[PDB]
Amino acid sequence: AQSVPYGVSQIKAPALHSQGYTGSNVKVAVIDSGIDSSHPDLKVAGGASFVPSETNPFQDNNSHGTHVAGTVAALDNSIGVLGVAPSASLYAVKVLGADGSGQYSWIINGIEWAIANNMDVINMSLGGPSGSAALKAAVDKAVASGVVVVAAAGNEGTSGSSSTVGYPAKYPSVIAVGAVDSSNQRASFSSVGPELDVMAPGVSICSTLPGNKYGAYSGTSMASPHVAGAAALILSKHPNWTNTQVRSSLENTTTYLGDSFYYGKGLINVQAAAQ
Ligand SMILES: [Ca+2]
Ligand SMILES: [Ca+2]
Repeated sequence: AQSVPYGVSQIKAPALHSQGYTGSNVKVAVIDSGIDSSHPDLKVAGGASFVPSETNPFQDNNSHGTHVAGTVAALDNSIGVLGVAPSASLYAVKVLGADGSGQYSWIINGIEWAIANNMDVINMSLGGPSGSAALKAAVDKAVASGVVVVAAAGNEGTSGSSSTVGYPAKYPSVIAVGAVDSSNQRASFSSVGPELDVMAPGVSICSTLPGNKYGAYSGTSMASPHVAGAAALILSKHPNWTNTQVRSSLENTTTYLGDSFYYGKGLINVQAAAQ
């Protein structure tokens, strides 16, 4: 029996699935710790690894990558869970090792690979407190080339009156995603700031884990894939839409929750976004 995680229903993806919009032929790159391609509920189309000591991108020694992937595209079948865009062409771009960290050059190299291989959407459930001219250059190049770039806002919470949104989420070209729970309330760990763009479910998110398992995790990392998948559904319905049109639609059809410093434009509604 297959279970639909609350987050998928909360952003109204199932509505599009029933109309036949499930993200087919849309290439999504999960820049992360790799994806367990042997998972029964996932179908990885390709990828690459830029982690010198972990050359197989289809082997996830952390579990973060596979979990994020499950939210983006777990298969619509009779087992496990259901992704936001279950027909999406999932790519494993391994830039984080078994411990969950990665050097910025590995991350950047992964972004470059994604651009060169024409990914339609890039998901980055990662980030740090500092940026680099090289980091900004890679994400800005992606967008100029028509790629939709989504990134977790961070899990720094509030801090006086200043932004805690991390990089690359902080760059204007990158969509920054914070997390809310099932009640649409902001998760205390969610980063805040004028850079926040939109919110998506990010608490107790059930998804795939390596070794044919399932578990729930909480983090803006779990929030991000919901919007990456959202963009993919919009593109399956509107293949001619550019990345800036896909973003404006997601940003302009949100359910307003409080102040934008904390909730950005609000929770995404993929049904309304897809028009
Ligand atoms: Ca499934
Ligand atoms: Ca941004």
